Amino acid sequence: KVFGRCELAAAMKRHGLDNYRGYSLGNWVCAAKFESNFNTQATNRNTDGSTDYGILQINSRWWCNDGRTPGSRNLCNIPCSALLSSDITASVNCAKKIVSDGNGMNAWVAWRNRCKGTDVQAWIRGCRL
Ligand SMILES: O=C(O)c1cc(-n2cc(CO)nn2)cc(C(=O)O)n1
Ligand SMILES: O=C(O)c1cc(-n2cc(CO)nn2)cc(C(=O)O)n1
Ligand SMILES: O=C(O)c1cc(-n2cc(CO)nn2)cc(C(=O)O)n1
Ligand SMILES: O=C(O)c1cc(-n2cc(CO)nn2)cc(C(=O)O)n1
Ligand SMILES: [Cl-]
Ligand SMILES: [Cl-]
Ligand SMILES: [Cl-]
Ligand SMILES: [Cl-]
Ligand SMILES: [Cl-]
Ligand SMILES: [Cl-]
Ligand SMILES: [Eu+3]
Ligand SMILES: [Eu+3]
Ligand code: NA
Ligand code: NA
Repeated sequence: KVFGRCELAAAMKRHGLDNYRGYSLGNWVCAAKFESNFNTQATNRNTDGSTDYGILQINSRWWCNDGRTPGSRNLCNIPCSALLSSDITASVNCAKKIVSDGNGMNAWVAWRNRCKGTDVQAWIRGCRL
């Protein structure tokens, strides 16, 4: 599923990501735009042989099982394919664990380089939330 911007903002808010660990909703929407273009089916392979999955590009090296990242962990205790669903519940619940691990949203490279420090509220401007 390719979400619209406000559609995804509403879903993330309903799932409790607005201000989670102090990160306002616009930070999450910005991160998802540049990680996945709001496409739940996005996948990208990393240099180490892990893969990033879903709207927030969650990595199989640490967070989910894909069966092909030998030596990896599965700290969200989920198959990586759950992160590709049109329902973002699994991606949100796993993201909550990632952003709590000590490094905040720096875990997301696109957030660090394209969202951090910017006017992220612009990403939810005009939405009825
Ligand atoms: O493709 C776009 O740029 C786009 C698409 C949508 N979409 C809205 C929906 C709902 O059915 N799907 N895409 C919203 C926006 C926007 O708020 O700027 N922008
Ligand atoms: O209506 C929109 O949501 C929309 C429209 C355009 N359009 C761009 C052009 C060409 O000038 N026409 N609509 C771009 C975007 C976007 O980049 O999010 N979004
Ligand atoms: O917190 C992370 O997972 C993270 C943070 C950084 N950061 C690097 C800097 C400063 O240059 N800030 N976070 C890089 C990486 C990575 O290569 O996977 N990962
Ligand atoms: O006006 C639009 O169509 C629009 C504007 C932005 N904006 C994104 C930013 C952040 O720099 N400001 N407007 C995003 C989108 C979209 O994601 O579809 N769409
Ligand atoms: Cl929308
Ligand atoms: Cl915001
Ligand atoms: Cl594996
Ligand atoms: Cl393969
Ligand atoms: Cl599994
Ligand atoms: Cl933080
Ligand atoms: Eu648009
Ligand atoms: Eu990292
Ligand atoms: Na906000
Ligand atoms: Na699993």
